[PDB]
Amino acid sequence: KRSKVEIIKEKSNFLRYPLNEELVSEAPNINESAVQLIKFHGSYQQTDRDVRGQKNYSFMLRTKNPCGKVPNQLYLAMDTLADEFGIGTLRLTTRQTFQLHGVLKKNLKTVLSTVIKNMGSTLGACGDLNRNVLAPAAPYVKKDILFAQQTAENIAALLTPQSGAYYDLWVDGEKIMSAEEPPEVTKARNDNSHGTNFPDSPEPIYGTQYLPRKFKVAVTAAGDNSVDILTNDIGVVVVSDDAGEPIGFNIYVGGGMGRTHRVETTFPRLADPLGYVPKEDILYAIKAIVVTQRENGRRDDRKYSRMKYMIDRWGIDRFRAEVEKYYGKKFESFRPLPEWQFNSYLGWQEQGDGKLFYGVHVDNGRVGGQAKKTLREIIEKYNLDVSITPNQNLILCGIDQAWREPITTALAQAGLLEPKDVDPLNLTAMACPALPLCPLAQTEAERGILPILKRIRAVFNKVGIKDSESVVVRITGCPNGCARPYMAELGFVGDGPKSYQIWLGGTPNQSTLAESFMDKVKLDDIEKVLEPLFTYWNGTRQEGESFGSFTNRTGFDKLKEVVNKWA
Amino acid sequence: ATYNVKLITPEGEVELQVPDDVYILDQAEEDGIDLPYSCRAGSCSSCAGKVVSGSVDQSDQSYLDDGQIADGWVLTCHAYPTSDVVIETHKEEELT
Ligand code: SRM
Ligand code: SF4
Ligand code: FES
Ligand SMILES: [Mg+2]
Repeated sequence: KRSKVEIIKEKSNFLRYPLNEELVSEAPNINESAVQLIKFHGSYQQTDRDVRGQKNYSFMLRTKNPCGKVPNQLYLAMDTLADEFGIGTLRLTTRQTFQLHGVLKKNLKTVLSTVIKNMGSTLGACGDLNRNVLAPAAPYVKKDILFAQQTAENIAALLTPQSGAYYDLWVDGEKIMSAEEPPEVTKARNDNSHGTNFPDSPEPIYGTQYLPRKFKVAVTAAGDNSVDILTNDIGVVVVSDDAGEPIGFNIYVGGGMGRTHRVETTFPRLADPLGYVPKEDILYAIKAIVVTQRENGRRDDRKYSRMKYMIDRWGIDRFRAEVEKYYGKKFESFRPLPEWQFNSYLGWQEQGDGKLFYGVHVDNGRVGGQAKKTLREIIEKYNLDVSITPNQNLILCGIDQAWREPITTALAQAGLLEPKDVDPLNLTAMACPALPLCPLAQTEAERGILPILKRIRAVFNKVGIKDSESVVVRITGCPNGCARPYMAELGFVGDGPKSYQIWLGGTPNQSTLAESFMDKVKLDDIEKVLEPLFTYWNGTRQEGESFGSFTNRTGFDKLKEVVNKWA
Repeated sequence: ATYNVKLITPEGEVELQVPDDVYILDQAEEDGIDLPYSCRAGSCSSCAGKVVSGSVDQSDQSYLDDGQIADGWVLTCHAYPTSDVVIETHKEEELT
């Protein structure tokens, strides 16, 4: 048995057909095969679910931006495009990319070619392909941060589709000028020393069938868990020498959030420590891992296709041994690492080269209205490059000291506040878009989170919890987990028209996996759960103990009893 | 408008009253009636039923093609009653 998508892939001539013919039909939508194919080119057909008894089709595009880095030229194009062809907003994402919603089919080619021609790409932003590769968003010049970022860029390059359907469709097979890929990447991509490649294929790594499902990699330096490393298919951590010189990488494998309500055979998972490789080996080890998934990940049932399942089934030792056959050597022992710390990168900070950066807090990544206009004026006036963070925030990079005051002023006039002036609950909150354009949403997330945050702060006040205190709150409209709610101290996961499943047990540094606490909590009822939990936390926590640590220490039995006993 | 919705389940006939702005699955569960589901976004066969009399608005759904809807199949998670309606539930296997 093979899923319908495997056949669509098989019969597409490397992602061209019938997308090619559907893109030029008079219909406002495209057919089912083309719907599936266009995801590979970084676009999703959507319909607006706020308008009922009538389908208004539109397309969302999603960029590829390894490390979240966005060149000034690309930022200006995306901003203009959102107003001219979209619905006036840009959406920063939990994988450091932009999404642009609301593009009519007739304008879709115009918009992707514009992106292509302004230093951007949407290739493999969706699809059964490697997704945006995460890295530390802060533009620090510190050696190992720089090295994390370069490594992420090489991995994205290594795993970029090579078939040419992309430029064929969107820029009519034009040559598009880009900076040359490091010889390291080309050489690793081409290596077939260990039977990893299809050397006669237009896709020497992906082959005809690409991967069984999406594949996600994050890269970081020891200690910095802004990337939420444990949720990824591969987590890669730079290991240095005492003098700060990178020597190698620790690798984790087999994380993922996706699950389905009532299908207990689906579940979120933390990535396991796999091993260590010397720095020159990294692209070889990464391919070895991707090829293991390519060759063994289930293609019969898409709910079980992620790499996390093959690792759950096989166990990490059998997984490692299989990967080593393609790497052609053995992993060294995983090297001890320091404790993880979450970093928002928000506020005014130093790059280390004399310039400043500023992290702009953006609720839910939604950039629109005056805030959008003000950010574009700043970014254009100062010719800034920018960086998108995995918490849906934006960093303004490369700022002269003398520009600090004028920028701070302009941002304040637009209501874009410095972290000291934002409720700490907002600073660490995320929600996925959900309704109205997500076809999978069961309830609101982005459009309901901010009244929920205010409700949580009201519970804190009522309990007598200080206003500098906080918990990580993440909300999704369905259990796919796009805002990583299974890592949250307090997750709400849509499970009915106005009800959420509550998850607890995540920690402030995203080092632990939350567990399902209660099902079908109605939106109206959330305080009946929260007030007793936060009363018990305030009354019994140890000094400075986070709500997530407290949760894991006290355990669900006592927590349900406190909640039960309130009602 | 609220309609009589008779559900033919492997266990019995249950009769419920559902508003024309409330998905059949959503109302059923709200009463205490256990029906199958997975995605609850009209994108699969989990909640599949058969319409045996009456009509529904299931235009939010996306899984079934036009032929299958013409044959009276329904995704109950994404279906609004538009009349009194009899539905045989737990028909995913039949489909499928
Ligand atoms: C925009 C974004 C959420 C956000 O607020 O930022 C997002 C939004 C969507 N996600 Fe996601 N996901 C986003 C990161 C995540 C993450 C987080 C991460 O990667 O760290 C996860 C959990 C990690 C994981 O994959 O397990 C995530 C798990 C999914 C899933 C479940 C995947 C699975 O294997 O089970 C789907 C559904 C699917 O692929 O079948 C999904 C699919 C979608 C779709 C495309 C719905 C669809 O399939 O048509 C989303 C569109 C909503 C809209 O209207 O714009 N999205 N998605 C984030 C986009 C990241 C990117 O640029 O690539
Ligand atoms: S978690 Fe579900 S509702 Fe939210 S964007 Fe992802 S697929 Fe849509
Ligand atoms: S539950 Fe997936 S279609 Fe209704
Ligand atoms: Mg944010």
